[PDB]
Amino acid sequence: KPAVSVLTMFRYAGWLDRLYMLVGTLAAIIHGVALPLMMLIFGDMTDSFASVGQVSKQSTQMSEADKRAMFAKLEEEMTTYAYYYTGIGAGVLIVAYIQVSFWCLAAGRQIHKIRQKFFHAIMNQEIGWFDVHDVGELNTRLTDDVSKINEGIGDKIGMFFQAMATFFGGFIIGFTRGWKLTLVILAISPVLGLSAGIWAKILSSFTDKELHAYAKAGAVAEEVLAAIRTVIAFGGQKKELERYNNNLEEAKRLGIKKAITANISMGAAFLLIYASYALAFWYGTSLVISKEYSIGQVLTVFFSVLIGAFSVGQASPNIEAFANARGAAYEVFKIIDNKPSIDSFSKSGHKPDNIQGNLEFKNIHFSYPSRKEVQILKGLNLKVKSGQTVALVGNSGCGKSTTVQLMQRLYDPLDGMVSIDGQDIRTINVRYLREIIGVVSQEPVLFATTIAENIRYGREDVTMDEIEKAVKEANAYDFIMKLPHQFDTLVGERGAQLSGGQKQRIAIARALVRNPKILLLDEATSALDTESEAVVQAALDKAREGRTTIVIAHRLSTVRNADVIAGFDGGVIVEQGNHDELMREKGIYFKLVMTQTKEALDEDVPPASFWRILKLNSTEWPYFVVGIFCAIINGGLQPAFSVIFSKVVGVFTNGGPPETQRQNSNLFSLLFLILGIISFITFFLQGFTFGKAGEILTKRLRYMVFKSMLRQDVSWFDDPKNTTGALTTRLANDAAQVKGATGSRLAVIFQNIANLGTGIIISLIYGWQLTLLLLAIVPIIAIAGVVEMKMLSGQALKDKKELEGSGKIATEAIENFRTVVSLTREQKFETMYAQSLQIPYRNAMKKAHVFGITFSFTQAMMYFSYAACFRFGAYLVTQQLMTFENVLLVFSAIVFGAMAVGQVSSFAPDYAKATVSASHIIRIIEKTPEIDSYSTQGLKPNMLEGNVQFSGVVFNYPTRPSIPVLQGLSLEVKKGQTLALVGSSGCGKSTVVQLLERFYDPMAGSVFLDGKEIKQLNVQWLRAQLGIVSQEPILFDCSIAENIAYGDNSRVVSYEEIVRAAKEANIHQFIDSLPDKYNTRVGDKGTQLSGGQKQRIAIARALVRQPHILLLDEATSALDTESEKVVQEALDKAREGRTCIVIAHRLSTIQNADLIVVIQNGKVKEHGTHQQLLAQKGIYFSMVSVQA
Ligand SMILES: CC(C)[C@H]1NC(=O)c2c[se]c(n2)[C@@H](C(C)C)NC(=O)c2c[se]c(n2)[C@@H](C(C)C)NC(=O)c2c[se]c1n2
Repeated sequence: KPAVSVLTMFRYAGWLDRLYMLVGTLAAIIHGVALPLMMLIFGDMTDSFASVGQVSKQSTQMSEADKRAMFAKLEEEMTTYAYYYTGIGAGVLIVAYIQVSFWCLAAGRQIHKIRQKFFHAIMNQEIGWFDVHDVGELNTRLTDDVSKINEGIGDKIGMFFQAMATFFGGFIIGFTRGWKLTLVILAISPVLGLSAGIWAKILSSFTDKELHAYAKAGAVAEEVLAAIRTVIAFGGQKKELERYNNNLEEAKRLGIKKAITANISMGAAFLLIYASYALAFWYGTSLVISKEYSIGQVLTVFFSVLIGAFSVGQASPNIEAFANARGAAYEVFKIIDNKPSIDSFSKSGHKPDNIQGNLEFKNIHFSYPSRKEVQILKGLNLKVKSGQTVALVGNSGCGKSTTVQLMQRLYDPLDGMVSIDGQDIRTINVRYLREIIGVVSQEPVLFATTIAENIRYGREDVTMDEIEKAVKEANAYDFIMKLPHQFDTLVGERGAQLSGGQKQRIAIARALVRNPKILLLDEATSALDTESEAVVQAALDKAREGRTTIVIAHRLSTVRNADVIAGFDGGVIVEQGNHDELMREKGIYFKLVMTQTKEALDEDVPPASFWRILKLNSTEWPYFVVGIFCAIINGGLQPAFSVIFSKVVGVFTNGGPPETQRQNSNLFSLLFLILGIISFITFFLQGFTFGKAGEILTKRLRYMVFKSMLRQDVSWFDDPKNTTGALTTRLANDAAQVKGATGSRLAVIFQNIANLGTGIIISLIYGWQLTLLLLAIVPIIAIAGVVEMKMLSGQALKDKKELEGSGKIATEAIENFRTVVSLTREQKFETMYAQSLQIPYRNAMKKAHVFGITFSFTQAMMYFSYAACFRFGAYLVTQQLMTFENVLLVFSAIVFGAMAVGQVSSFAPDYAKATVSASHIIRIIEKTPEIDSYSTQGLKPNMLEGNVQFSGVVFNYPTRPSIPVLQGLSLEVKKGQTLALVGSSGCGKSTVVQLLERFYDPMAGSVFLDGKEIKQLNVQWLRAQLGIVSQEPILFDCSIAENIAYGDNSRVVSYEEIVRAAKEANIHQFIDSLPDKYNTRVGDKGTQLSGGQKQRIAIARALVRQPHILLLDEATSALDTESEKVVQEALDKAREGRTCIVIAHRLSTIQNADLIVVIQNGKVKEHGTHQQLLAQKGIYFSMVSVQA
């Protein structure tokens, strides 16, 4: 993974930028050391109560002389301590504000220049750059990687400096207040980073082991869902459900262990930090009895050091974000500092005023940049006279268009030069070159705007009248005037789709507006019907007037009208001259003449479900029974801590017998380690309870889910929201993550309710007014912590949604770069981009201010809470209300308990994502279809007749109830006789075949099989005797024997049936010939096969079940040569003794059908045999008159 040097990355910072960064950092530093200072002052705070405990404990000394020496003293000390606390907080809001605000600000101002110059840089690149690069990922880079470099030069490093300042502040205050104790805790430190480092490796080892564990089930997942039509059709749903399941109980069982080890990692962590508490206090409290360190000093150094330690942990992601931001900056700066071979942005060449129009190509050697290994043009020589129209032909290779591509100077020749007049094409400016060179591509292209605007892109300073005149010059003024909104009619990608002819003509106009003296036409008529081709070529011929025109077309019809015809054989131009010369010399030209004669949309729709998801995991009560109790223990573990902590310093603040200062000390210290042991117990237990639970739940769930998917109708997979990828992804992620809402959430809610629950009881007994103040302050800060992540993500989305206005412009400007570059106007697109950017950049100032005041609002009262609680608490302890130890206890319980619930909320997966990803699962499983293939109901007679009779039956697709497909068409087919379907196109060609297979339910009307209605029969048994062959047959990545045997399920197929079904489909010859026999895998993972052979296998497939009904629907549209003959020959011998329904567009193998049905609109307007309908001179006579 690459990265830019740090200095190079802030290259686009300036005066004010460097200023903002420096001031910001300076604020970050002082914000950082604020917390350790708060710790020192905390120690200096406890050291004062320590003196008022011991005196008032032992016996009695002075009743009237204590209120003056103690009560009046502590008020006088807390009146200054309050100033210290509140002071530091009041400063903190300011310094935090400057920090976040300024960093965010400067960052934004840099990014703004970065994205723009990135866009400009992409545009500056020549097409040779676009050839070797993927425009798809480049387009995404402009949004994702610039956003990625935005994060990591802003708030993140502000919080990095703050974090490091908290580190050094903590260690400095530590060493300044305490020498020994700091070295103690730091001596404990290297066993934590050694532990967090090995346990991270263990969890990451099984994590990458899961990816390629379940992938063996995802393979048979995507394979099924992709081939689903043939699956339901061949009813292999059972064998496929099983085949899927057999790869589940080997991939998540691997995950059980990982869940376990993860929990053990967390447990070990708590064990070791609790151990550090035990040891640290065991040393410090024994250090205060020898009256070396005070009690408050122990706290000062312990807190400051621990805080400075965790500061790095909270500095780690902030420096990681800076890191990978440099990695992104590498790609972007690369493009910006890159000046291409052709610029193409500033004039450096001449601008001829003649301007003539004489073309010349002298000794052109050129090969494409993508493949330097294959040379294209070798000594290309070709001159073109003024106004003379020259055509290119020969069917050599890309060379043709390459010449055209060389002409607008897209590429530059390897050897030789392309000269216009007496000057080379490189000795002239490139902008001006392409302004005087028009071009019409093989595929037209229009930008999402108005026709008028699409024209403007050819020339900006054109009046409406000029636009009109130009439109007329392209024979486009007719249909455009017919458009509803005239010239303001929308076009392009989204809105008002046009025909290829119209779209192309508009482009002819666009080019014509430039008034070029040279006109290039690369397959302009190509990919167009014979009717539009007339008008298009008509405009073109009138556009070749007064202009020097080179033209390449696949159709030699419009070629003979040129002045010079040039032929291409290999890399050189061999035959050149008039039409008659090339006809007379019988060249390549003559030979050709004779040879040619959804992510958001998904998550939005489901409502629900409040805690019903748990009912899914409910199948295993015990794991949860142990889990909940364990969770309550691990939860009550935290309140215990804050109690025992308050008891450590309590015995050194409330005095008492000095002889009992040690006896107590060592008790509590050791007890902490005890509190550690049980903490490693709970997590070891939890990882066996919930950990297993959600995993079993996962496996099981997927099974159910997958089964559910196979139950659905075919109408559900046609639904635009359910694709094989989205379904397999739904299966791979949301099915696993459901566990989040089951065990883990119970664990969290119980650890929380135990912690804050029991903890609030304790703090309520040890304090009335103080606890009531704390249960007031803490929730208020907690609400702020929510609002913090509300206005953060909230205005994070608002910024992106106003950034799509740019994203569109960029995207359109990139995917059609090769187009715009020929119309120049790249700078016009840049200007559009900036005009789109000017609005969210203006909202970056207010943005920074907002992040500022929000962050500072949260951060400010985080110290004011200390100030309030300790002031009020001091007010308590000083007066008759007791005591200090109780103040510290209440504080610790409620506050650090409240932080504890934060950590517990952060552990488990996100409940929101869990629930929404669960709802899809519960809806998918509980989804009852119209057509059920699992039902064990149905007739199943003894009659092997098979008569198909559609009566009435009007149908329309559920996906799109617009222009119904079947308007109640009717027909009938008897046994043996085969039907034929003829029409303009599909619908309802395929629809009928699909209805017999029962893929849909017609709104009104019925379809009868034999004497019974279809809906009365068994769904599966109906498809048990229905054979089906689509246009593009698919096989399974298993094997051939299984593929053939896949036709008939719920039975042992064996060698006999397969060889018998192979020999009659005429595929047996191809099997022994290619090593080895039947064991081969198809396809893509094994030996590839041509469509012919694969389809033959697909026939031998449908033939195994001995179907009395074959459904043939546009079987072979892509089969050529003598491969289509043997296929249909193999078909003909299996069409006897079976009812068949054939659909073809060939119209040459329908002449021998028994019945031929001409379906038009939504009904049958012609029926009978071939010659019968032929003598009818209806629509069948006009449809068969195109066979010449
Ligand atoms: C250190 C920071 C990560 C962070 N710790 C936690 O957010 C946390 C989440 Se569970 C937990 N801590 C447990 C647990 C670690 C045993 N410890 C306590 O409940 C506890 C009772 Se007294 C006390 N801490 C003192 C300390 C210094 C004795 N801590 C602080 O003044 C302090 C200010 Se921020 C912060 N700590």
